[PDB]
Amino acid sequence: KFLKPGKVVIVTAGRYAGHKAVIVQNSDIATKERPYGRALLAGIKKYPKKVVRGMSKQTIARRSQVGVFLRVVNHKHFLPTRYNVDMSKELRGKINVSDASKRSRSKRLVRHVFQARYNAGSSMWFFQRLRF
Amino acid sequence: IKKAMRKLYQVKAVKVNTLIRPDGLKKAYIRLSAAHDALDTANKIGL
Amino acid sequence: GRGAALARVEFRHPYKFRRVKELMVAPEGMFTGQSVFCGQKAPLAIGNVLPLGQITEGCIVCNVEAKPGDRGTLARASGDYCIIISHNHETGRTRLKLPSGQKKSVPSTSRAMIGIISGGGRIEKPVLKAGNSFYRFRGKRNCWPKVRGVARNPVEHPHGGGNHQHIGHPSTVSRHSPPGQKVGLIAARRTGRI
Amino acid sequence: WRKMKEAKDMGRHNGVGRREGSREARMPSKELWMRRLRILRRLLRKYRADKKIDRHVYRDLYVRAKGNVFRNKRNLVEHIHKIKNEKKKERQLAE
Amino acid sequence: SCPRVQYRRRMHYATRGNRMMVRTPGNKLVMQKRAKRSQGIHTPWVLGHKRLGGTKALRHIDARLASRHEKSVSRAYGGVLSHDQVRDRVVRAFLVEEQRIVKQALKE
Amino acid sequence: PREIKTLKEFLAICSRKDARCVKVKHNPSATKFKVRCSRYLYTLVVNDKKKADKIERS
Amino acid sequence: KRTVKMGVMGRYGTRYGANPRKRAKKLEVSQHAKHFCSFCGKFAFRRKAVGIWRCDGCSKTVAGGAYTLSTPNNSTVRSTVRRLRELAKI
RNA sequence: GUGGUAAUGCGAUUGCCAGGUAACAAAUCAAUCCUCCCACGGUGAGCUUUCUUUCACCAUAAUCCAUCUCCGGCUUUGCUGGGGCUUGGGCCUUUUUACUUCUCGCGUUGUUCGGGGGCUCAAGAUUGAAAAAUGCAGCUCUCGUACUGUUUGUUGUGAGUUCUAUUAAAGCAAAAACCUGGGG
RNA sequence: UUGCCACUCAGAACUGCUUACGGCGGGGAAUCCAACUGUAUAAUUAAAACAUAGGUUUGU
RNA sequence: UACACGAGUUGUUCGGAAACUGAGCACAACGUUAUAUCGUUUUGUUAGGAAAGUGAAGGUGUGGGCCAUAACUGAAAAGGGGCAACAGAGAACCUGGGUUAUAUUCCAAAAAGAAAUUGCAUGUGG
Ligand SMILES: [Mg+2]
Ligand SMILES: [Mg+2]
Ligand SMILES: [Mg+2]
Ligand SMILES: [Mg+2]
Ligand SMILES: [Mg+2]
Ligand SMILES: [Mg+2]
Ligand SMILES: [Mg+2]
Ligand SMILES: [Mg+2]
Repeated sequence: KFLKPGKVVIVTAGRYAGHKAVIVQNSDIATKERPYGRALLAGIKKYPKKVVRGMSKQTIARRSQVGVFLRVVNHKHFLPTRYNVDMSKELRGKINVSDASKRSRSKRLVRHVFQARYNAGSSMWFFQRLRF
Repeated sequence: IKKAMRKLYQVKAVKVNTLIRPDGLKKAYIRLSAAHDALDTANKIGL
Repeated sequence: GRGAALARVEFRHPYKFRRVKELMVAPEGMFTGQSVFCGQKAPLAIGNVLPLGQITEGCIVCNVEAKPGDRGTLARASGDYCIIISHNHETGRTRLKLPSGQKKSVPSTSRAMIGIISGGGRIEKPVLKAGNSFYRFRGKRNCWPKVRGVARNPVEHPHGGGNHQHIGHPSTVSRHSPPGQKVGLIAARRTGRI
Repeated sequence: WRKMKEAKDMGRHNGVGRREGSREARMPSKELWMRRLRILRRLLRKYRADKKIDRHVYRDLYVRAKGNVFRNKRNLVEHIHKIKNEKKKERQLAE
Repeated sequence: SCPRVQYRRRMHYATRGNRMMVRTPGNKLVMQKRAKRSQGIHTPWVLGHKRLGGTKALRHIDARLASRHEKSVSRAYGGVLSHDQVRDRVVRAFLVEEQRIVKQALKE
Repeated sequence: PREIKTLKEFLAICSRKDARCVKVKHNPSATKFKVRCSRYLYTLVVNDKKKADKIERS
Repeated sequence: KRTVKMGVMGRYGTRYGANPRKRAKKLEVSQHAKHFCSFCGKFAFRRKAVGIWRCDGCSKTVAGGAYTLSTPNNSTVRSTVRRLRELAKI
């Protein structure tokens, strides 16, 4: 209703304190390792720096990357917003599981998506920097 | 004073403590690197 | 050495990239984090510095400035303020009433805060002791205590002297009198208790 | 000195004519309250572990530690015994 | 045998800077300076002057050489701002651009 | 001064190039290995017959 | 009920006369009195300096009033502003 | 650069801007410190017609290392994490307080937060290194010669730490260097 | 539920000084002057003088 | 503590300066003055044109570029310098001991030891 998967938020109150990040899997109540609302989400540690439009070269690749983290952040540490990314909560929202040995390869696909979805014109907002 | 020692008395100097005495004259104590015996220079320098 | 609170207001430097910091006298009510506007099209909330000929008439303005640019002179001690009386848009000059009754005319492009200067009602709490007057002037200049010139010797003051402490000649001295003589009631035009 | 220090811990202390400073200067007034009030609080925090209700039978009385109505640690414990009983007697006569 | 002591250094004044009294392994009781323990890293005085957590109160010498992660958390505005003054600064950095681009653009 | 909590790292940092001296120590309840590097002295205190072993060669 | 007639001014005793003590007592009792902050809601303003009031519970410093929070001519000024804003806009 | 829902952890850099430290009058109050006392136990010398034990000594520097294991598991081959010392703080997470409750401090007050775990913070202890060959010192004997002891607990007062009350028409310096961050 | 680490006060008798280091306000009644703490004629004047708070005035 | 002779003061770390600012000072400039040794002068000077800190193309050993120092330019950058604190700020060292008199100053190699620290260097870690 508010925290649907595929909806972008701002990861308040953490190492990534002002970053924009999309929910890919929310939760309600876990037993002992998450008494809190458990919206797993992937988001940006490395924003693609502004396209210089000058020396259009591999430096445009070295300065348009998207580094991605996956964390199951409590709900009182988000800030939901109006937007979405529609990053396949039913197609990609399940091949990105969080168990060990997955955060190795599962992380590199939601990264592998932001690679192309920024190189293509989709949001042009989610990939800015929240200036504060 | 170290350079001068080595240039005058071909011995090494480690610690050169100085002091301007109450005569306007600057004394100098000079450790001789423990490898040049001092008692073999005062006998050479003729002290 | 001042009864009025000084509010540190920061603005952005319009030209460089800094944040220039401005020290202003604080109109009463102005609190930390109020987002003060000081320009032409500024709103007229209690603390803004919208221009004087653009403030509505009959309003209440402190920290008004006489010349257009001198950065605030008039109505600037604690609790003091001016009331705008008249605008003369043909002349372009506003007549505001200074916090002394003496109402003057200033140009309608001067700036002025909106409100009363902070620290109002300072002068009503009596001092009750010479020591609270000591600490008042130790932030202010060095004029305390005031020895009465009639208690001085007739070398150091025109009043001093005599076997009795009396002012020998009338205290009201001329406007034109030389300095060192212009002591007492200077050019007193109305004298004594009313 | 230890002849007096031996004869001044169990008895034979100063007397009406040995005192030379006011009692609030010999045995301070502000510290016979202080300690005697640490004790009435070091005892009521002891009695939030497993003792009586500790919400309105602690702070109904936490301000009576600082109201000079209990004049000793012992003087405190009968007052909570006078109330703990009808705190379990009113809980007994209930039908 | 109750020895008294000296100000060992050349300053023999009891300013809040010296504040020196320790027993010695030679039992030659003699007194040494302290460091003036500085208050630690704080938020700005304007923003509720408070000590920052995760930061130390190192002096000019300890601070000039110790690692950088002894004086700043890994957030944004870490070591200048506390989590209180970050989380409120991120919603105000976003609830404003939200109330802007809907209300600065309502003119078709 | 640091106290090497190792038999490998010690025998590494003890067999280094500085090695101003290695003062063999005997004290009650232990046996202590003072290597004197140029800027520290690294100790390895031990409670075992391993003292006399690494004493002959080190 | 200590000090039945002259209160805060008990600091002085016989000195300074009755009416200067009484005129200064009205203003000494208010600068130490906590005031209300239309911000936090609860009474929290102390008087960290003349014409300066701070609210620990609110963490914000209002300026104004030497021995009270709002001089009762600012009480009129504060309205005339919006009086001459709102009615002078609508 | 990478981890913990989060407090925040960890790893090896050159110009602007923004902060911070430097940087703060005195108070009252609780542990280290040191001083002194007492109970200790140990050493030396004193008193002795008597009467008895009096007095002395018993020390641990800067700078460091890590909280030993309670426990996983009482050491299989030892994991899931090598966390812990406490009391003052500031917070974090998770469940609550509205019948006025409650949390307070010696004290003028906090909530509109109440418990369970965590994250740090500065005092401060602790083991370990320094560090005992040092040092104080007695000794069995004869500057040589050796070794036998290398002890902490209690109180009280104090200086700083603790809590940026009170007089304030008194509100109780500034700056470099340094530090962190935003942009890089 | 009676175990171990506190010198403060209170009372009792007992006895003996009505004789006991040191340190430690004489008090009351008034009149006058200045309200007060304060300052001040270093080397004869500490006051009732100055200051002072308060009150008023004048200029601006 | 006289007279005579002889000696005696040891520092990477202590104090000071190099290197902070305060009350304040006032060189310059500028003004004024017959005249200055006068006045202004950091809450920032001056009718007022008050400065290499960086980044660079090109130059250079050599199989025309691998790579490297350097020259001499000159990138924005407002607010001239400069003093003034042996109690403010700041400040990298602690014990043990062997002078007739110095020691947080001296001790030499089982440094009597143990540290911290600045500069430049070689090199193991990426
Ligand atoms: Mg005359
Ligand atoms: Mg005359
Ligand atoms: Mg501070
Ligand atoms: Mg400060
Ligand atoms: Mg105590
Ligand atoms: Mg500064
Ligand atoms: Mg002589
Ligand atoms: Mg001149």
